[PDB]
Amino acid sequence: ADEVILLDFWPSMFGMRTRIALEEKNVKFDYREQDLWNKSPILLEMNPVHKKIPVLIHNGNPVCESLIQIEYIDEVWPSKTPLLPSDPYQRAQAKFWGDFIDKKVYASARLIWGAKGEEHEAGKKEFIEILKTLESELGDKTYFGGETFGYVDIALIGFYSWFEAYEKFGSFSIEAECPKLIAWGKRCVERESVAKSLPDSEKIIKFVPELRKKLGIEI
Amino acid sequence: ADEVILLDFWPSMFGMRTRIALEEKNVKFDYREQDLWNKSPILLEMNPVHKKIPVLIHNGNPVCESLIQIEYIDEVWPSKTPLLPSDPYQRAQAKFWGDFIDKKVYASARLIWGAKGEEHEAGKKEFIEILKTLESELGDKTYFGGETFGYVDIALIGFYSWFEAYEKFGSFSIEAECPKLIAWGKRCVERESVAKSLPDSEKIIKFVPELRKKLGIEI
Ligand SMILES: N[C@@H](CCC(=O)N[C@@H](CSSC[C@H](NC(=O)CC[C@H](N)C(=O)O)C(=O)NCC(=O)O)C(=O)NCC(=O)O)C(=O)O
Ligand SMILES: N[C@@H](CCC(=O)N[C@@H](CSSC[C@H](NC(=O)CC[C@H](N)C(=O)O)C(=O)NCC(=O)O)C(=O)NCC(=O)O)C(=O)O
Repeated sequence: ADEVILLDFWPSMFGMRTRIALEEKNVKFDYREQDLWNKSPILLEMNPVHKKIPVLIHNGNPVCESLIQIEYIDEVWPSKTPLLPSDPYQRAQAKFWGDFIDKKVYASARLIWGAKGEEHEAGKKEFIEILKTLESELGDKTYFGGETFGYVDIALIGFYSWFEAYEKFGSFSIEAECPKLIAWGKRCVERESVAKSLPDSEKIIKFVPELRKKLGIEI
Repeated sequence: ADEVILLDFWPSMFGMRTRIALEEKNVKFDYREQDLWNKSPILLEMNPVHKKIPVLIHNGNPVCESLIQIEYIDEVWPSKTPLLPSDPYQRAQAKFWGDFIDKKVYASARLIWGAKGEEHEAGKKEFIEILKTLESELGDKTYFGGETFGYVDIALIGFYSWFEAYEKFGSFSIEAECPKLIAWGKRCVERESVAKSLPDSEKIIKFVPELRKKLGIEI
């Protein structure tokens, strides 16, 4: 009777964030796969402004934007170990890195599998620099959240599911460039929340050609 | 001791947010005008990732990104009413609208004063549609924050200082399109925090031609 619905699209690293946050809080939810090429009434009713997934619907009330949903989850299901720190400065730094990930990672990553030529190579270069900036922030910590798996980890880890695809389509190795970020990603995939929520990496690889066709990309 | 330094640029609607938040809290701060064409060592040290103003420096600790700074300010210093609601759902709605403003308003507004031709006319049209969306959200409420002036009001009000400029350089009338949004803006500029923080609309108009030259825009 506390009802939680998640409107989502399986390979979305953004939706993965809200799957993971929910699993971390042990919240039971109803996952509803959406067709973004034939948008459903419920998606169009719940996110009228942007018409995007994920949408988290809690007792009929929609919360849009994946990072906003992580924070809402953290506040509504509070725990001994919070996803966001209570210290205001440390909270602001977590928000900063979430904002950074939203601004930077996807746009460069998309040029790896979804473009060709000069644009593609410039996208690969920028994507690696962005990862190195994140790897420098992580430093020698277990998680971006320090000893605890937190907001920034959740913000980034959905992208990890696509790393095999980025390596394949960009003919390069992320482990060679960012070994510590790889070690971090392996650690996070050992968590139940993450292992449950991320699709298989090969499934993503298999889907890229179909996805390219659906997005009008000819490669 | 408590030291609050704000690295800023006078006509920035992003920096205006942080000025207004600090004034709502009655905080004593040191405002430090920055030359974005000859960036200072402090700006570069305090915002190494983006190298952008505003930067809020609290006892030597920097906080980057204007909306993040409003939230930090709200958590750190007391006021009669908070800038963000304590209800998680309302808080998430406020975040939603702040994110919407950051994603949409500037990119269209920039085409009004900073472009010519088809691009300019399309920018004016999109800017109007964005304002109408915002005006529908506001509805018949006194503030976006309902009865209390808050986060969303602060997120948008800096752009109000530029409306006379947008109408002049776009040869159009926002009041004709969005009268309730104009009423809102007039109401907010009566708040002492806002009146102290916004430049004179005329000072902005007088600056546009210089600003165009500095940005390499020929009009
Ligand atoms: N900030 C929101 C972002 C949520 C979001 O983007 N949701 C979309 C699906 S997540 S898969 C990544 C996405 N891809 C698409 O949107 C595919 C279709 C789109 N037409 C495209 O060409 O990319 C993406 O990030 N794309 C790039 C871009 O946005 O510039 C979604 O629901 N899309 C529906 C749509 O019609 O676009 C959050 O964090 O929640
Ligand atoms: N999200 C941050 C945004 C803070 C930010 O953009 N700060 C810049 C000053 S605010 S004035 C509007 C700004 N204009 C510029 O950046 C001028 C120079 C720029 N090179 C340009 O041509 O636009 C803006 O919004 N520009 C549009 C854009 O950035 O896409 C700032 O410090 N700029 C420094 C710079 O070198 O760019 C927040 O909310 O705080």
